[PDB]
Amino acid sequence: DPKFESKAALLAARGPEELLCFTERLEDLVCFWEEAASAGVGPGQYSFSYQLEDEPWKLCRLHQAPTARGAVRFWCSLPTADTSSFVPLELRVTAASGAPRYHRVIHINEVVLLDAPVGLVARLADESGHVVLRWLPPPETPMTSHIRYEVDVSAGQGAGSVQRVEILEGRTECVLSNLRGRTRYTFAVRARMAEPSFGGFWSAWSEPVSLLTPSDL
Amino acid sequence: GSDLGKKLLKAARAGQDVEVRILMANGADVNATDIWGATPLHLAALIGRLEIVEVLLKNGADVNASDITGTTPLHLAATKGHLEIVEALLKYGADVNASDLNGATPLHLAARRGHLEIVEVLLKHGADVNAQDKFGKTAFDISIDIGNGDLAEILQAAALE
Repeated sequence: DPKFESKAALLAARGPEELLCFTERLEDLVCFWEEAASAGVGPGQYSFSYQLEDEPWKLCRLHQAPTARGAVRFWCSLPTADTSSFVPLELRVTAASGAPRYHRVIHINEVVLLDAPVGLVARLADESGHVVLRWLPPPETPMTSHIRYEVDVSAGQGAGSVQRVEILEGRTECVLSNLRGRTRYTFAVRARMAEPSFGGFWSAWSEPVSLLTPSDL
Repeated sequence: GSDLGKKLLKAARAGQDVEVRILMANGADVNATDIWGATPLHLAALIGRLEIVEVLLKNGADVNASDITGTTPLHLAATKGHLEIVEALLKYGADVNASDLNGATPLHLAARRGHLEIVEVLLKHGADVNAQDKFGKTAFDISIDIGNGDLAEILQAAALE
């Protein structure tokens, strides 16, 4: 997954040293860490242990992957059966020798990094002099009622970012009142899970859509 | 283990302040341990809840307890950067020179994440600046590996004293 690489790199920039976990569609969890691993150590040199609220302590399979240059990224992908939310999830990275490496307690619902919304369309309003934006939530993602959005209004090449509008939870359309006529606008939207029930960061920007406004009456 | 002791570990990990109090009010072992040997004081310091850490210490929580990996509550708080919890454990007699199975002291873990304010507080309570871990890394060797010249100048001034 090439997008999964960019999601891991974004979280790595926020905090490279610590263990990083995130969920995409609330039925999964991926915990990873990038270290300056030598040529000798492999995925069998560590132990990824986890425990849910009442489930017993279990081991997660570890995968080794090369990142950037001279660095190795170890990551665990939890089974979908153990991806429950709103409950404490304890994590322990321990070398097979028994030495402690990491120790975290997270809630899956608090580390959501969604995908970019899809199906963005742009039309004129039923009333005169407005542009209506409509889009779809990230595909195959539950609880769309708690997804927040933000649309970006761009202009011609060389400049842009004319306006930034935040859309409330659940609502997937937007009306624009103050737009100049006979000009090419370019729109884009991104999604994130809403607080306090959820937490995370903004997703990637959707594929843009352009529009040319009519003459102002 | 105990049914009250096992509940206290989960209540402390979940950050439920009122549950932690009412459990040991019913007679829960404040020094209960999971399969990793962690006490509620470990989990309360891990999640970063000063109000739960202080109440455990008042009810008689072992401040020098170390899990099967050798990490104490002072280790975890120094890692996550909970200065108020680092200060609370020390007031109750926390061992500042405790080492884990990596030979790392709280001075090592704090310097590895650049927690400048915690490194100074640990040094004021008698932290061994010359302590080396299993890799032969002192608290100064770590500062050179990460490259915090701000932190690197602080420890050299402490080793000269």
